[PDB]
Amino acid sequence: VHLTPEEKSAVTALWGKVNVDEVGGEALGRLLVVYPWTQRFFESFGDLSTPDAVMGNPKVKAWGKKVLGAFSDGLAHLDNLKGTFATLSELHCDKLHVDPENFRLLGNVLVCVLAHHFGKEFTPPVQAAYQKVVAGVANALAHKYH
Amino acid sequence: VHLTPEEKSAVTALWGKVNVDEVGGEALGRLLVVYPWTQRFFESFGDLSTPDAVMGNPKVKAWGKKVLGAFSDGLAHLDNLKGTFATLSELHCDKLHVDPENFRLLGNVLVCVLAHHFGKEFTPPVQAAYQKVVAGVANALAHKYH
Amino acid sequence: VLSPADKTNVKAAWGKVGAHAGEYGAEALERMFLSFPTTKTYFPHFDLSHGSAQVKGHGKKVADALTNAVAHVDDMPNALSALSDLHAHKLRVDPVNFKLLSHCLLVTLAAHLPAEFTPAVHASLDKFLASVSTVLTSKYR
Amino acid sequence: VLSPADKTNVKAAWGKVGAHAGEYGAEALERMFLSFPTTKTYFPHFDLSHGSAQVKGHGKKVADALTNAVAHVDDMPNALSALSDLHAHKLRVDPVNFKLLSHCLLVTLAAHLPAEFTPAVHASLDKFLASVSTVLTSKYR
Ligand code: HEM
Ligand code: HEM
Ligand code: HEM
Ligand code: HEM
Repeated sequence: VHLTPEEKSAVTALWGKVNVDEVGGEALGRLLVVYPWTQRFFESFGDLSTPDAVMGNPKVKAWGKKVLGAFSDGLAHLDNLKGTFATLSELHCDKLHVDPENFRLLGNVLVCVLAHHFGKEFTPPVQAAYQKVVAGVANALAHKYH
Repeated sequence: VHLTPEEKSAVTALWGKVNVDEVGGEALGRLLVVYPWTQRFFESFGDLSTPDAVMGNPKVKAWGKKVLGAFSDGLAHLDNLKGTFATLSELHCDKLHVDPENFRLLGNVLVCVLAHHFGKEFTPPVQAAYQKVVAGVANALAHKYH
Repeated sequence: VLSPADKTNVKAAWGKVGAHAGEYGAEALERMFLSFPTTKTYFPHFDLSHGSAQVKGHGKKVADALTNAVAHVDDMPNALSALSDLHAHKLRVDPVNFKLLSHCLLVTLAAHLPAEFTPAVHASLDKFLASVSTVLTSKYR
Repeated sequence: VLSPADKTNVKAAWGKVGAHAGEYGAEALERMFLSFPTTKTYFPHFDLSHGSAQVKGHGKKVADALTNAVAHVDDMPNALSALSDLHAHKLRVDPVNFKLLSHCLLVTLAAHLPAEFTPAVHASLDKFLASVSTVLTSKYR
């Protein structure tokens, strides 16, 4: 993954404005709502019976915050996503056996969430830089499969 | 991609029996027949109007032979598919803009062709070793996208 | 399979687009070209730069096809049949690409309709665009 | 969309399976488990080793569902509706996985029916399994 300086600038500027207590939970919740087979991995997370139940579920919010934390770490190490995501790759691939297509899906849901929250500020070139980032993270998280 | 010694053995033993003048053309032709949008990239290849026309098309056979040649090279360098496929990656990604999903599809068509030709000898563990190989090649060929 | 709730949700969100329909269609295409550059090669006769009259005009066509699908959501295979033939037979559009445009359409809607883009409506819109895509990729031969 | 030729091709190839139907279904599952190990986690109550009575029994069920689809190929959404609910609502099978089993079914057919697995019939079978998969993944909510 290769962001140009203008794309790194676009990415880091927007990210500074992100609420790290909320956005990750919003993405994970939306993943569970939009792509319901993903709920297969979150049996122990409690009530996921309605969209409101999912979005309000404190465990969804907590783990969403952990996901966003890993994205934040990825942003700090764009040139070594593979090492950054090594243990998470062992977890999601070797332990959980999550199909790696879902890493791409969560990346895109995160993109939709950023668009929703930032509106016109989430311009087409800003989106393009973020797509490079979420593809980079998905690919790194899938390394144990490759 | 990590083949165990038993899987390398399974792979190389079968490959020694493959007709390198025919199998690649059979795979490429079948790709064009089974997944017809792929014909988009082969406009200059002439008559592709029927399955017989595709399978008998001398250019399909010739380029199929080049594809198989690249697989043969990949088999010889399983520990460096990325370097092995670097220039082909520039070609298929940067020049041709082929979506990398099609590399996975051609890999699987090749698998079906090997099953067709070898029958019961293409056992489920032999198939599993070949899936590791065609995933490895697809991933390497897509490196310029990653 | 679109539920009654999905149909209501899509019609409602689409309702809020109004005069902006073609504009948002053009924006989705621009987002797709910038984010997923492989898709550019389908349009060698278009200049794809920002503000392109050709992309603006095409955006309106894409929007119109989507509103056709909304308006005839229970009979989409029939409504989009001609478009399906075009994209498969003539244009040979790789099926992966429909997922890319569908995503960029969702992103465009989220960037313009914050009140409407709830998680439920997000799911409804995604199912709808997947259904449209399924029809548009149903005619490979 | 399955053409008349596709329907004929699938019925004909499937015709040659005969008593072997369940066996080939079990073989396809075994190929899927070995080649795509993520799919194993859907069957924690099965022993998946070679010669497994549970995999053999399940193979017969999978084969039966496929023959149901062949026999009612023009009404597949209805014929497979119950199976669709099961795989989406109860089992939560990831849609990517249908492509994996479909591929392993093609590989099994190619390994057993060399005269029938022509390029045309290969295409027909692939379209048919994709149609079956489309139905089996149509009920996520
Ligand atoms: C960009 C993609 C993803 C990222 C960055 C990510 C990140 C994380 C992080 C940081 C954790 C906490 C790990 C820990 O406790 O040390 C986690 C746990 C988990 N993730 Fe993800 N995740 C991603 C995608 C997914 C998807 C798509 C699924 C399933 C559909 C999934 C399933 C899980 C589960 C089940 C856990 C709990 C693991 C356990 O504690 O046993 N993840 N993930
Ligand atoms: C495993 C996947 C593939 C392998 C190993 C492969 C290998 C090759 C090789 C060795 C050549 C000859 C390059 C040369 O002349 O130096 C070639 C050319 C070409 N390939 Fe592939 N290929 C693969 C997949 C595909 C797919 C899926 C498509 C399109 C659907 C495609 C489109 C082309 C085209 C259009 C050329 C001609 C390039 C030119 O001469 O301008 N390839 N490929
Ligand atoms: C929601 C999905 C899509 C919709 C609703 C849609 C709609 C349309 C419409 C309404 C037209 C004009 C048809 C006519 O003039 O009769 C068109 C043309 C075209 N579409 Fe799409 N499309 C979709 C997806 C795609 C994708 C993913 C691609 C390629 C990446 C694509 C490539 C093209 C091309 C190359 C043309 C011809 C434009 C020209 O040469 O003037 N479409 N599409
Ligand atoms: C062509 C595609 C498929 C067909 C025709 C098919 C068919 C079937 C049938 C007929 C049953 C038994 C249903 C019953 O008892 O009422 C079943 C059960 C089941 N299927 Fe599939 N299936 C397909 C794809 C898949 C895939 C891709 C997966 C997961 C990788 C899967 C996982 C399961 C599981 C976990 C069960 C429950 C078995 C048990 O717990 O006893 N299926 N399927």
